[PDB]
Amino acid sequence: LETVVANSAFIAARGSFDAMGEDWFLDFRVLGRGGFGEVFACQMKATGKLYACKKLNKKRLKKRKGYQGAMVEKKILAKVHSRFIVSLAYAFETKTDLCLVMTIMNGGDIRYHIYNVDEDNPGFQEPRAIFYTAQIVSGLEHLHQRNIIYRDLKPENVLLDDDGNVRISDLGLAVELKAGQTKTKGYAGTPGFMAPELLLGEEYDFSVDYFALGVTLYEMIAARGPFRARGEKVENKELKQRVLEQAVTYPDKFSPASKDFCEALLQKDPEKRLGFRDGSCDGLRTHPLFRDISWRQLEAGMLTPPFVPDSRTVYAKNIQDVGAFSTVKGVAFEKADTEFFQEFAS
Amino acid sequence: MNGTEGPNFYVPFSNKTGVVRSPFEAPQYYLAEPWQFSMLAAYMFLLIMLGFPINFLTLYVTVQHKKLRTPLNYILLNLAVADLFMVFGGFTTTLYTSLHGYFVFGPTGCNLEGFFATLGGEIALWSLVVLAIERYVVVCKPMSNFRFGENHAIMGVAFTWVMALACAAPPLVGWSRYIPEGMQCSCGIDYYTPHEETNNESFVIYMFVVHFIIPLIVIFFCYGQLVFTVKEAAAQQQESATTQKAEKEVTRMVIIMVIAFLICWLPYAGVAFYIFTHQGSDFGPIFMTIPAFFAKTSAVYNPVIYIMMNKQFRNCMVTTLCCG
Ligand SMILES: NC(=O)c1cn([C@@H]2O[C@H](CO)[C@@H](O)[C@H]2O)c2ncnc(N)c12
Repeated sequence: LETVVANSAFIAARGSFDAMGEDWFLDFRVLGRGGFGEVFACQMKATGKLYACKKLNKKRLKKRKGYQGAMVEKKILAKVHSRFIVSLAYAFETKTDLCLVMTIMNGGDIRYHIYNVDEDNPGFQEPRAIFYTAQIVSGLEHLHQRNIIYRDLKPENVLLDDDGNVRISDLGLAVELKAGQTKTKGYAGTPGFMAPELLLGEEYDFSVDYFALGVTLYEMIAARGPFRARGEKVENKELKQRVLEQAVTYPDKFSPASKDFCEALLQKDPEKRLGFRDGSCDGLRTHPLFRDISWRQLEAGMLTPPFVPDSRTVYAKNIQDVGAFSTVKGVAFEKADTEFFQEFAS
Repeated sequence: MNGTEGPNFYVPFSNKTGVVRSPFEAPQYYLAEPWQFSMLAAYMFLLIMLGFPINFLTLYVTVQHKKLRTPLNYILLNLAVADLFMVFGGFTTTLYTSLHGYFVFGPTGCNLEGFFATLGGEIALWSLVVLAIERYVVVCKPMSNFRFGENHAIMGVAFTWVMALACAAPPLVGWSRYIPEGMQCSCGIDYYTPHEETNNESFVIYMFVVHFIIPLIVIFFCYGQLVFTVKEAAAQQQESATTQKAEKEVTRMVIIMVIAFLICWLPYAGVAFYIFTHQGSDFGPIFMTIPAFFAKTSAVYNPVIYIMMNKQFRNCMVTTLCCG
């Protein structure tokens, strides 16, 4: 009804596209409700190009104390622009939220696509998953070359565009640590998208990213993560136990190469986990799985997976689809909060 | 003119019973009956019973989900408050008075009661106008440098109050007067005469143009545009059966929305206009209670149309009603 009206405004924006302040971008329906604020599609009023506007609400920022995570995402995306990391176009604030306005990935996200392909389709076909995984690896490699440990990687942070090339995003879950100080205790990332090292509050390096990669591929094929089945929605403590102990059942839906790749990563120990051996980023590349991948074509973003999003097919949630998280109960901002908000803006 | 003129009253029933003087304190039985009062009281009871839960829900649902507490919902909260002004200003008073068979709060009471009822209905009126504007601006995209952000939202809300006060405040300063309407157990606006001594004529013209005709034009414009847009959009995105059905349904809804504005304010406008264009009428006094019934019911139907048929609110409401 009204949700269809919101869908109609989205269709209108797409049509225009095919052919600051947030007042300089016409705003459409949300594409998800982040941890902080709305994340809606939007279109430049003066350019006629579509951008996503990840809004991080000031209230919600104060509640979780998510100031560090925001600043990280800004600086990283601002510096790193490729065909596997989304370009950042603007970083401003309003009076209600901080904005990162980034280049479109109109084709929806991999997480959506698990369920959008068809619910009676048990995840992606093996070649299609392999292609996306390879593209994620090149993106991880680029981060590692700048000495960035990303920690939490997950399907919803791997976005599809309409060219059938994927890019990572949400780089606020990262920490930048140069080689020779990568190791250091810490807990970071969202549970069930974390590696053993992180949960135990132990030293970590690039290894954790390869664990996440494994989780991602497993989820692409089986339509479920390793740490939850489809009847599991268990609390954090049990989820932590799954990550730490389990090497799950590996479907025969997998190719032998893909099966083997999953087996290696979801087996505990970084030394026995592909990639990290001496800390290689090309340790992944030796697996028979990548016999179907050419490195030159990978680096140029020319890999074509089965199913490529159309520009006359809409990918996005309805505008009123929200998650809802703490906003003020009579609570007024500190000076410090305001100072972070101005500092972020540029 | 066909009623009874007085220097502080205008009974829309002819003087011939000799008790048509001062309907403020005169028992009304020379233009009404006890059974009609029971029906009046029944109707007012209904309007409270439906209106109060409906408006409470609008406020309530936003509080249970954090994300609903956002600028674009402000106008909806305003609508619910406006409606509650109609409940406590209009409905409750009229229910009390009707059972005595006349208005018992006196001339001063009449000015108060009439003010709160008018104020209520006018904030409601202008909410509906602003809502149509906002929908037109956001979806059809005709204007630049407008958004429904926090500052804009607040301005929008404030505007409905200002326009409402601009109508409700004049009869208190002798630019018009509040005097019993209907069965004379509710107080309405004097518009039955162009009585210069209280300055009725200019006020009636002002009301008809600014508070009916202007709204009517805006409502037709906005909603016409909206239907155009939604039809066009559906044509440009034919691949979902749901979306095509929805487009037809939305168009139907929009007709209902326009009609709902008409029902509420057209009776008052119609009656007022007719007496002005041609002196005298064959309108009764029970006839004048008919416009009030239609107007008052908008406290029920406006949130039903504009709240209930949106997905998020539905889910939340269902959850709470089915244990929550
Ligand atoms: N932060 C980003 O780079 C983006 C986030 N979303 C959507 O917003 C949702 C998060 O609320 C995601 O799951 C996507 O659907 C995006 N959608 C399109 N392009 C983008 N660059 C993003």
